[PDB]
Amino acid sequence: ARYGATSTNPAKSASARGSYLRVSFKNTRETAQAINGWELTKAQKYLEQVLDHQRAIPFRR
Amino acid sequence: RDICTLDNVYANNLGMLTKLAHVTVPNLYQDAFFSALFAEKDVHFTQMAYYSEIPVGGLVAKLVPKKQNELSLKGIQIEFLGVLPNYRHKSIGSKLLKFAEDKCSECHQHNVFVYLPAVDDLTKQWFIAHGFEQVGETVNNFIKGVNGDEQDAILLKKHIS
Amino acid sequence: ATFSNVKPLYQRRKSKVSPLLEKIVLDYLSGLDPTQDPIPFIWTNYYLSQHFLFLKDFPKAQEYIDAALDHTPTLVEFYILKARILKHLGLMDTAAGILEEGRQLDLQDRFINCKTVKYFLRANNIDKAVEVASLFTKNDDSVNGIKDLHLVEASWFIVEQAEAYYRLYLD
RNA sequence: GAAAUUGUUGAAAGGGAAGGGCAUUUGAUCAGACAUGGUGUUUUGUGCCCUCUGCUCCUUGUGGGUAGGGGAAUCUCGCAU
Repeated sequence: ARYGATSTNPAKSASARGSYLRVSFKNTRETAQAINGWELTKAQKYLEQVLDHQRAIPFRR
Repeated sequence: RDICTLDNVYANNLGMLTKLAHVTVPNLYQDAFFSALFAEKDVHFTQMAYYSEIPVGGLVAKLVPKKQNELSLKGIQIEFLGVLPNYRHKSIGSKLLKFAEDKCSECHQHNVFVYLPAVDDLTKQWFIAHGFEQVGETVNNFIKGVNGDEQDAILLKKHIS
Repeated sequence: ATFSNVKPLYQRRKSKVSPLLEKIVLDYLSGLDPTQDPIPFIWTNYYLSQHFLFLKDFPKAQEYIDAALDHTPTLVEFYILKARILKHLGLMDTAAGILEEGRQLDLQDRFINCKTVKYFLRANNIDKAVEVASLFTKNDDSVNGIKDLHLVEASWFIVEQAEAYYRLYLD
């Protein structure tokens, strides 16, 4: 199990899992790179505007 | 029981011990010397002599286990011996010296040395009357005061059987 | 508690009983000795200081308490009486200083700590009083012990601190 | 439980390739070096340093293992120093 390369205190860092998901690698990786760098209270509100067609998710690679 | 009792000096009442140095021999000790006694590498022995449930005597000594880099004085070093002038002529100092000799004998030692001022004759005769021996004469510049006063000191030794 | 043993009587008698008591105490002290009987000597000095403090006397009481401190400076009651005399003479800061110095001699009693905190609150000194009180209190989710003092259901501390706040606001 | 392979962190790079030979600036990384071997002097704690020498076993020549003391200003015979 475990995770990846972390650089913080694991004592106060919560995380989940939920394996076996039939989605899409190109979409999951892109939305993970897009949601990274923002706060939780902002990420919970940014996802509500995607279904309303206001701020789309661009692509990089 | 007897009116003269003995007690082990704790830390909470340690502030009382520092007061003794201010009502016995002023201009000799400081505050860090008493604060570093129970600050959690020399062995320190503390004793408080009560007279009718009243703190009247204090004894603070240090044990020196070294003998390689020392001439001949390994034993209990009687540092602080505070006895109020109003609480004398009642074998209080005798009981303190007996307790010191007992603690010296229990620590596998057979020598007790003490330092005394050179400008005091009554205390010198009182300590000699118990059974001490003077080591040589005086020591040039040994006692350091609070403001910066310096004077000579004498050494009194005793062999414990 | 010798003075306490004659505390209510002094509230009902005066010029008829107190002179005889003072004469008896003086006659008993004139036959004592500062070395043979030190305990009766210091207790007689304390009783005389209490009796003179009750009779609106202050210089002689200070002289007696100073003689008692010079004879045996290992009693908290002497420092408490000195602080009380200095408070009655309008010297709150000096009384607080002497009582803190005496309390630092033995840090295990809570009554002396409460008295010191109260006298510091009466001396327009609130920060130092709180810092002194924040010792025996439970320190968990707070930097001091104000929450602990409020959880142990206090009253006198709050009353004495609010009076100091009111005095500082009126100044 | 290794590989092509995508994912995050950390470092480099860029004007139609990257990769490499001879050599190097820069970043990251790394053992070796005897900066620990000895001579001889000053030092103390001290031991098998003077010593009360004991208990126990092979046999000369000067006898092997086991432990509590008196002074440490003799001695560098020993380790740190």
